[PDB]
Amino acid sequence: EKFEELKLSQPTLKAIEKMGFTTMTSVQARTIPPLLAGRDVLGAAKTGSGKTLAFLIPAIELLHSLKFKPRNGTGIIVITPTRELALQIFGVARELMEFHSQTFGIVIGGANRRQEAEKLMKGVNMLIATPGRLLDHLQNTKGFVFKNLKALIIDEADRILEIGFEDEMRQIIKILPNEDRQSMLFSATQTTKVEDLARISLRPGPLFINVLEQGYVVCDSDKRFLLLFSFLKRNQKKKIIVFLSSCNSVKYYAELLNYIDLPVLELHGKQKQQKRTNTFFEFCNAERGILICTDVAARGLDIPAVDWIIQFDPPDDPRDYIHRVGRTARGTKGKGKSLMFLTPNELGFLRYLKASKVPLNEYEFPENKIANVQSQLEKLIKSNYYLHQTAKDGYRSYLQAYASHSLKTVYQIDKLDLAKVAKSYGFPVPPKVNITI
Amino acid sequence: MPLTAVPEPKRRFVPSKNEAKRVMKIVRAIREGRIIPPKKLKEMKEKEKI
Amino acid sequence: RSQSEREEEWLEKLYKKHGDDYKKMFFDKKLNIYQQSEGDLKRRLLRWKKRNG
Amino acid sequence: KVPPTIAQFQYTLDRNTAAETFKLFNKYRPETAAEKKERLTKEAAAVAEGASPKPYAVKYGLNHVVALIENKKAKLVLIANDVDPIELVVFLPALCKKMGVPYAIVKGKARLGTLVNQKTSAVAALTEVRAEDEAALAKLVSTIDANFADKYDEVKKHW
Amino acid sequence: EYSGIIYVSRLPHGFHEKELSKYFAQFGDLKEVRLARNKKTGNSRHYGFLEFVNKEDAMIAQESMNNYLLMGHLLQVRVLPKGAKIEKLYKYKKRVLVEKGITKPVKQLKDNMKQKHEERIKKLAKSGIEFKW
Amino acid sequence: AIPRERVIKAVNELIKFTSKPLLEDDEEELKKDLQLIVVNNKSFTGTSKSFKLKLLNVKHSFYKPWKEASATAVKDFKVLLILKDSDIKKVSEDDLFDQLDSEGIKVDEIICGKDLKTVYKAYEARNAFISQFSLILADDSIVTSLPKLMGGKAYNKVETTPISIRTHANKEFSLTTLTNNIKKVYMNQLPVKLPRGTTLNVHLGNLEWLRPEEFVDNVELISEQLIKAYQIRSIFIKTNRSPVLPLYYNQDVLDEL
RNA sequence: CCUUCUCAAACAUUCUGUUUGGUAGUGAGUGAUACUCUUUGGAGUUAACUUGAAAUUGCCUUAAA
Repeated sequence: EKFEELKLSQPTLKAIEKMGFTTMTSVQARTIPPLLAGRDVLGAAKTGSGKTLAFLIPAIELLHSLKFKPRNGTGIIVITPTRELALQIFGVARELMEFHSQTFGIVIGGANRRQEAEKLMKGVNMLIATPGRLLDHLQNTKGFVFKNLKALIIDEADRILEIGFEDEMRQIIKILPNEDRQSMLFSATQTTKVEDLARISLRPGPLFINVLEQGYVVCDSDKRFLLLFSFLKRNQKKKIIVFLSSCNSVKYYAELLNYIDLPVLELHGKQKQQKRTNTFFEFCNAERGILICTDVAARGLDIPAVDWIIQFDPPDDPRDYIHRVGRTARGTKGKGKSLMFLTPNELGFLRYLKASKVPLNEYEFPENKIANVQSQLEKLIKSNYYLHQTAKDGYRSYLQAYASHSLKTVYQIDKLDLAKVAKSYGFPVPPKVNITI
Repeated sequence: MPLTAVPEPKRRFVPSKNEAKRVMKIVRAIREGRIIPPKKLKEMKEKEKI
Repeated sequence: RSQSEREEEWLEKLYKKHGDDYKKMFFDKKLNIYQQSEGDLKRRLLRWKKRNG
Repeated sequence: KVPPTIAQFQYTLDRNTAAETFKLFNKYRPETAAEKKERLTKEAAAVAEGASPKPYAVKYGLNHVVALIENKKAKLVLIANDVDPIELVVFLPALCKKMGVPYAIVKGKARLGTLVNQKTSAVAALTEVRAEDEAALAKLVSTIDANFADKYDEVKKHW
Repeated sequence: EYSGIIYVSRLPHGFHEKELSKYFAQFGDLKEVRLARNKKTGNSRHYGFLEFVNKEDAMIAQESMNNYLLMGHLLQVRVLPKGAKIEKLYKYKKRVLVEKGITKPVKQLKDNMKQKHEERIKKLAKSGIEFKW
Repeated sequence: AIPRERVIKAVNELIKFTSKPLLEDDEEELKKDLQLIVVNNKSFTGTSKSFKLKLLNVKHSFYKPWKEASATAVKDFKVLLILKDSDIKKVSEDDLFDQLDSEGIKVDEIICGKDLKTVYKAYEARNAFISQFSLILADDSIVTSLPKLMGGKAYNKVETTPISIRTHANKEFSLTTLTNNIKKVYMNQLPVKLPRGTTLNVHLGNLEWLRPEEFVDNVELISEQLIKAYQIRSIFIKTNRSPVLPLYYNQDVLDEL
C-alpha cells in the first residue's frame, strides 16, 4: 500500500512527500489504520522498522482533527528509554510537522530544566520525554497541562524495564489521566513484565501484531581521536562505518574531517530525512569512503558490505551491539572486522564480552606513531568560531550520552577525565557541562 | 571544570568592532577636511620650522 | 537603504572569489574577516545584486 | 598578630624571579593612548585612499582578571601586596589555588601599573602568549610554582 | 648530616667549570669543581659537582641557588649526605680522528677483498636469496 | 657500465623478500619496503665532515610518487622553504602556488632565519616542527646559518637536513629562479649526503615506488654519477639491513690506497 | 639573561641556465647488521624513534654612582 490511500490531511501528505517515503512498510501498513481508528495496539516490531513514523502519523492526524490551540492541553506524550532515541523522535516529529502548525518539544535528562519548564508552560502538543525527567516535570512543575492527555505511546518498553524505570512508569501511569487517553506501545520484543505494564496502561483489549573477532583497542581518552584519525588516514580506499553516541558529535567530527581535507560522510538523525537517505545511498554505492553514524541511526538501518565496523563510542544498546557481530559476519561477503574503543576505566565491558563468549582480539598501536595534529586542532578551534561551537556541542552531547548510559557499573562520569576528553576534542580548558555528577 | 559556561561571543573570535567604528569615524573626519593625515602633517611641518 | 562602498567592494570580492557558493564563502578566511553566517552573507549578496547586474 | 589569610602577602618572589617575570611582562605592554590613536589614524588614512592576527596584551583589570580566573583561561596572575582595600584581594590567592591557576604576589601595585601604563594596577595576568614565549612562559610558571608553593607552603599557616 | 660536596644540574650551555668556580668562589672557598663532559665532543652535559671547604658555605650556596632561574634554566642544587665524596671526572675535550690502519700491503688486501666478496656471495646464497657475482 | 641483468635479479629478489607468510604500521611497512644502495669508498671526504648534500640527477625522482602515495599514511609529505629575511617579504604564498600549481607541486610553508631563532628556539617545538616536513629547501645564503639556528638533530637524517636551492639571478633575487629550481629539485634531482666515512648510502625510497625497470635505470644513473665523482668501491643494493646484493666491484681503487 | 659563520667565482648574459666552492651540531636513552680498517684495543661510516634546555660522576667602563 501507499500513504495516498489514507485519510491524511494535506499538510501531512506534503510532509510525507518531503520525507521521500511513499510505500508503506509491512509494520506501517498493518499498524497505521488501527492506530487511526483509535484502537489500542501493541507489538514486537523491531527497532528501526519504521514504527516510529507509524505511530507518529496517527498522532499528527489526531492533532489535526482536534485543531486545539497550543495553550489548550498537552496533546501527545512519547516516552523513550534513552536521550538519543528522544532526539531522533523529536527530529522525525519536526520533519513531519514542518508543514503542520502545531507545537513540539523535548524533555531530556541532564538538559536545561528551566528551558524545559518554560517550554512546557508555553504549551507543547507533542512531547517526547524520558521517564526519569518526565516524572520530575509532572511532579515538581506548576502550570503543566497534562490533564488533556489524548494519546500515550511507549517505545522500547523492554529497555525501559531493564534500566529500572518500571516504578517510574507505574508512577507516570498513576499520575496521568485515563478517561480519554488512547494507549499504545511498541518494542523489539515483550516479556511478562512488559505484558503486565501494557495491561496496566492499555485500557481495552489491545490489538497484538507480530512481524567474527570482537576486535577492541585500549586507548587513552585524550588520544582516542588522534588514533581514530590515524586509522582512517592509513585505511583510506576502504569502506568504514563509525558508530557514535551523539548526533552533534557525529556532525562535528564530519565537519572537522572534511576541513582536514579528507572526504567523509555523516549520517545522523538531525540531518534531513531526504538528505539522510541520499547520503546512505551514496555511501552504499560509492564502494570507498568513511561513514560517521549514530547508534540509533544504524540500529535498524541496512548494513551494506562494509570492510570495517568501528564502535568509537560506547554502545547505546549493549546487548544489541554484542549480538550484532554474529549476523553481521553472515550478512557480508567479506567478514567486516569489528573495532571498539575502550577506556582503561571502561575495561568492565570485557566482562560482558567474555560472557558473550564470542572470539575476541586485542589490537595494539605504537604511541610513537600518531597523527600529531593536536596543535593544529587547537589553533583551528581557537581561530574559528563555528568549529569551536560545533566541537563544544559535540563534547556536551557526548558527555550527556555518557552520563545517561544504562551500564553504570561499566561507564561512570566520575571515572572519566574531563581534561583528557576536552584535549581530545581540542579544548585545553574543558567547557562546563551541566552533568549531575 | 569552570563555574559558568557562558558561550563565547563572536567578538572574541572576530576583530574588534569598536576599532572599526573609530577608524570609520576618523575616515569621515578626514574626508570632511577635519583631521589632517599624519603624512600631510609631516609634509607641512617639514616646510615649516625653517 | 543602500550599501556602503567598502561593503560593496567586499561583496564584489566574495562574488568573484566564490560566486554563489555561500558554504565555501563561510570558510573564506581571507575575504570573510568577520565570521558571518551563511544567511547574512546571502542576504547581503542578494541586496547588492538587486542594485547591480 | 594577624589571621592566617592576612600576612599571606608580603611573601613575594625573590629578586631574580620577580625581575624575570617583569622582563617577560615588559614584552606585552598594552598600547598607550597615543600609540593606539596613531595606529587608528594610519588605518583611517590607508582606508581613505585604499587581516592582522589577534593582538597580545596583559590582562590587568581586577574585575576582568577575576572573570578570567574561575574559567581556567588565565595562565599567570600577579597580585599586588599593597592594596589599601585588602578585602578586594584577600580572596584572590585562595580562588586561584582552588581553580589551579598559577599565581604570584609581587611587591607594589605601582610596579604592576607601570607595565600596563597605569598609575596603580591591582592585578596583572596573562591569558595568551606568543609561540616564541610559550616555552619561556612555561619555565616562568614552573619557577614561580617552585619558589612560592613549595618554598612558602606555610604561607597559609602560622597566623 | 650533609657533606660539603654539592651536585648541580640544569646548567645552561656554556656554563663551564671556570664560570662555576668564579660564581661560587664568593661563598667562602670551593675545594674543587668538576663538570661532566662527553668524550667524543667537549661540550658539557649540563650537570657537575662542586666541593666546599666548609659545610656552611655549601648550605648557603644550596639555599641561594635552590631554584635560581638562569636564562631559561632553573638551577637545582642539592647537598649530599655525610660522605659521598666526589668521584673522578675527566676534563674531556674534542676528539679528532687519526688514521693508522693503512700499513697492510695493497696486494694482500686485494686478495682479502676477493675472499670477502666470495664469502658474502656464499652467505647471501645461504640466506635464501639466489644471486651471482 | 654494470649489466642491467644483475640489477634486475637484485630487484626481483627484493620483491620476493618483501612478501612473507598489531594494527598500525610500526616498523614493518618501512623495514621490508625501503630501497637503498650502499656505496663503499676510501674515507669519503675525509678532509672534513661537511653537511653538503649532493643532488644526483634522476629522470623520475621519488618525490612525486612519495607525495602521491603519502596520502594513505599517518605521516603527510610536506615541503619546507627557507629564505632570507630580506627576500621573504617579496616572496608571496599566492604567487608561489600560482606559478607552481601548474606543475602540480605545492609549498606547505615558508620560513625565515628570524622565525627559527624566535618561535622555534625551543628544542621540543623545533623537533616537532622539523619532523613534520620531509623535504627541506633553504636559500644558498642562509644554509651556512641554518645548522646553528636549527641545531644538529635535523642533520641526523637526509630528509630533515636542508637542501641548497638557488634564488638569485644576476646577483639580484628573482622569483622565477626559485620557481624553477624548486621544480628541478623536486622532479629532476636526488639529494644524498657525503658522510666522513668509508660507507655511503643513498635512500632510493619504498619498493612500491617507481617501477623496477625505472628503478634499475635510476640505479644505473646513480652508479654512473658516483663512479664519475669519487673512486668508489664495492656497491650493494640493500633493504633495511637485509642481505646485501652486490652490484659493482672496483679493484683499481685498492691499488691507489 | 649576550645573540646565532643571511654567498663568491668561471661560462652563458635567453634576466636565468650549466660547473665549482662555503654548512664542525644541547645531552641522554632505545635500536634495525653491512662497509672497510689495523690486527685489537675498536677508528670512522649505516635504518628508525622519545625528550620541559630533561640531566648523580665513562680512566674597552656615562646599562658610572
